Amino acid sequence: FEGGQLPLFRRLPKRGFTNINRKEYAIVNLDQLNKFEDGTEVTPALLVE
Amino acid sequence: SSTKNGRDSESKRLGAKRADGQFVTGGSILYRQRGTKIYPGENVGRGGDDTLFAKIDGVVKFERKGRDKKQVSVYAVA
Amino acid sequence: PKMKTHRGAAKRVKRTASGQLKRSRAFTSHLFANKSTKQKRQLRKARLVSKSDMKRVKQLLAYK
RNA sequence: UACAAGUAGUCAGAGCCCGUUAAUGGGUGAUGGCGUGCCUUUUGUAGAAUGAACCGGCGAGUUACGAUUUGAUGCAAGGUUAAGCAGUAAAUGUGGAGCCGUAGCGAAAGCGAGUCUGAAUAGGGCGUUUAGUAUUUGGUCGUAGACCCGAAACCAGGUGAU
RNA sequence: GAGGGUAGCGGAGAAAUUCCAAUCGAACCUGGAGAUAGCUGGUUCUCUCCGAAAUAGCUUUAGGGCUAGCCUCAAGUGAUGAUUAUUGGAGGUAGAGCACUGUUUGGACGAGCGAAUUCAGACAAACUCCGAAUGCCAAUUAAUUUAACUUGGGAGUCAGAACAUGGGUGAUAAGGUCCGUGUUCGAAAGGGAAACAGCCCAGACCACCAGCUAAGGUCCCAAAAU
RNA sequence: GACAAUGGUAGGAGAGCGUUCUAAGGGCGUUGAAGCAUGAUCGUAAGGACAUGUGGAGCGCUUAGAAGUGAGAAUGCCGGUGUGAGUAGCGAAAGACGGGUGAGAAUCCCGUCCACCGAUUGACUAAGGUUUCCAGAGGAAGGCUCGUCCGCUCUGGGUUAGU
RNA sequence: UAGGCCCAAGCGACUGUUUAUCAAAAACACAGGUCUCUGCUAAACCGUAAGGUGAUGUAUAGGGGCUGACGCCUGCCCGGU
RNA sequence: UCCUAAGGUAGCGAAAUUCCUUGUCGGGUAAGUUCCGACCCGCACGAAAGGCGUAACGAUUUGGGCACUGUCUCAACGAGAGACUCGGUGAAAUCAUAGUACCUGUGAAGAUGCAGGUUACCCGCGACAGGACGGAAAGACCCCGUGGAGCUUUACUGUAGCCUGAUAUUGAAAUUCGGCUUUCUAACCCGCACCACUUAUCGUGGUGGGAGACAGUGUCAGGCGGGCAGUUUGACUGGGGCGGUCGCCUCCUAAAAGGUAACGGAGGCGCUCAAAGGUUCCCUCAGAAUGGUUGGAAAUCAUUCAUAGAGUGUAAAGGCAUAAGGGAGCUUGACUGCGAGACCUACAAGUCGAGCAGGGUCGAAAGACGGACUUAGUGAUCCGGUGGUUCCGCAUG
Repeated sequence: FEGGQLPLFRRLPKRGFTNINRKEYAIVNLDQLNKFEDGTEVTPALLVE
Repeated sequence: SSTKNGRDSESKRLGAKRADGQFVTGGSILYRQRGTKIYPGENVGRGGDDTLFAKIDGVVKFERKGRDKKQVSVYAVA
Repeated sequence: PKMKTHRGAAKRVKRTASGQLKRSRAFTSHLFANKSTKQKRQLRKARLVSKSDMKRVKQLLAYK
């Protein structure tokens, strides 16, 4: 906006903060594991490959 | 010279928000008023400010509360 | 070059799953003796940015 | 063409002079009807509101990097390269750091097809569509002078008492 | 007369904002620099379909913006749209009336009695014992018709005018000014009103030396009845 | 075939004309290319051909690609040419005649008369200008007219210090 | 070739200066008056450093403000600045 | 008699000053808003931004006389230069194209070009100036722009300079209570003298005098500071200025749904209540007449009529006698987490709400209670303060 009345992002308050030590995990579902044959070992070294 | 008038207030929007014989839900506003101009009938309540709302689902009927008196009712039709 | 992001807007909204924006409420900073109990209970629930305002500030938050 | 009141044309039309990209042809015009230039700006202009003497040349939405949307094409729970190396300043191989999507909710710890609020999914909010991704034609926006021409002014460094 | 000095955030002035190279309320040249301009002007080829607005809110705002209304293109849902015919309903305008609050005319009523009581006759946007014609909301009801709604790309508009009608203001003045409701112009050529945007009739795809009509007309200009 | 629709400012959407360059394919041209002029020709529009004159060496056609791609207006910029119009003016002032030169004479040379300044229109010199000074030739341009003339053109010359 | 004169009034005493190019005046200046600062590396001013003017002067001398020949004079108020 | 620091002295006065005003009287002229002399009722003279006078002076401003005259009654004639005809040479402003009449109308409201009528054969030359809203100058007057520049001040924020204190350069001795004051010389200073570099006192060095831990200079702090610099100084408005207004609530205008303007017509609000809230019981007003120690037959005693004319905390409207009006008992629901649906609406906001769960008050019970008969009593964000908390907290606690 320019001039005029107060902008929308000026009449609303700020909310929350952010965490420096935030951890994010890569999620793998059960259905995605059907590719590997039964009776085999699954390792993070194998899911990436 | 000058003047001493010119002030006013924003117009409040009262009246009948529902028509006679119209299906309404369980919280619809039927009438907005100051004081009592239309009395609550069956399945009709009253608010803080004098307003009429339905309690159940059905048609809206405006009836006669004797002489020079009025009421609105809601009947559980279908 | 690269388009810049409104830093003030990034401190007030968050993007939902369907691309909408989740905002907070106003009129809650002080002067709480001049408001009814029902008013203050219902001012603690978050809202969504309206479609009219969305058409105006969509370019401001493009990397968010 | 020297009795005539004209935005100068158009429609109708005798008379006179010629003969074509050969077609129900060309040049001129005694008379009759209709008819107050063009552009800009305005509620409204023949306007006595602005602009142009005339002719010729030059004279104004473009490019780079990002965002979104539409169409085309390749692959598909996957899609795809960057800098660098080789190669003709060459269009092609290598290069998987990286980026988007496949899962959301919460200020956060955190939980997870379910999360937050809440004593209590008791109710309510946002999710469970769980098909995208790389390039490119067109439309629009942002950062750069950003469609073009036009100030009264400000700052810095110098030149002047013929 | 000749040779010299004082330089612009500065000099000189027996003082006028006077002079400093025909220029001075702050000299000239070159750079920042294509300064900024919510302001005037200009913006180059041709055809087909559709087609506005001059409004509300906010605004250091009033000849500028933003959101909403109205226009256009594409993809979606599928009677949800408009007009009539029959019932139901909310809402006190025109008119009328004096039962309330106020105004007022003339007679009986001593407590001065045209109003402390009574009988007749009048007035009112901020009076009502009463109360239309229209307009408005619905039915899940019947004939006719063709539109409505949602999500996305792109806009323009925020100076309006006249006429008819209900009002305020003015002076029952204005081609005056501000509101409600329609038509036209705006953005509409053709015919009538002598000429004359808004009045009356009527909405131009192109061509013809064909016919019937509207508004207004038929003695001559000038087509039609002396 | 049958029906229905097609006035339009701001503005939205679609199909097209023309100019310059590039790739590929295929053509024309000294028995005459582009450009220029005329014509009574063709398509719904922007526009496309053919013939004849001039011209003297390059240029179209088809499909794609790219853009410094289209002009009547901005008191627009540059060049050319009109109207005012044979109109205003030709910058203080006294000339007349005879003889020559000459293609050409009111305006050039020679002689006579008249006229004007004379505390200056006379004689020197400082600043400033830099060859405008002299002789012999010339008449395009300069001279607010003419010119055989010139502070104008050509060719040659000219400034001498112990005070 | 070579002064027109006279009688009254307002302003400024006078001789002088000023808006080159629409104002020459009652406007500025002026001799005189008054107040105030300055004891000398003086006060005042430029540069705000050196170095200079004042001044190669010394309170009968310098800078600044206001009035403006000459004659008669110049009253009251120290709350406010 | 009131107030103040005291209330204008001497002089002058329809004045370079007097709106009313051409004030009143006298003089001057046949006739005098101008001129001179007096009066004082000085809108609004006044004593060094001086008062009252004054010989001489002035291309200064005013009023009246003599002489003179073409300044006029009232114009006429003559000379020269331009103008006019011929020969030579030869521009400019302006310009949409032009075969360019008048009257009455019409029109963006003042026509060569539009309607009706009336006049007028084609082309030149010398003259005049009514129109072509005639030609040069993008109106300096008025208004607008969140445009410039110069100037002022007790507008705001700064600053050049100036004043004051602490500290370093900065030493050495003594007095009553970490210091004040008084002495001394080596630091430092002298546009103070003599000597040398040097025929120069600019400079440097040396020798004598003066002042002296003072002054001058560096860093930090307080005060004065239009001398100077950068900016601000609102909008609506029957042009602008002046006056008035700006947010909220209740009526009329407003055309019986909702909405609807004007510097149109009327009023309020920026609170209050600890019971003036909730629940359970009980009750019905104002006014009029009559009677008795007569104050308004209405200051209280008593009777009758009396559907509202009374009350409802505060303006108005809509309501309320099933009371929402008056009285009494108990009590704190003027609670916590929510909330299907709906009204209004550009957004941000605003309004009502049945029901679910956790504590409860009153009532025998069904039930009522999330402030007051309803509608005004209110201000986004940023920043800061206080109380609580499974939250985070930059290698680790």
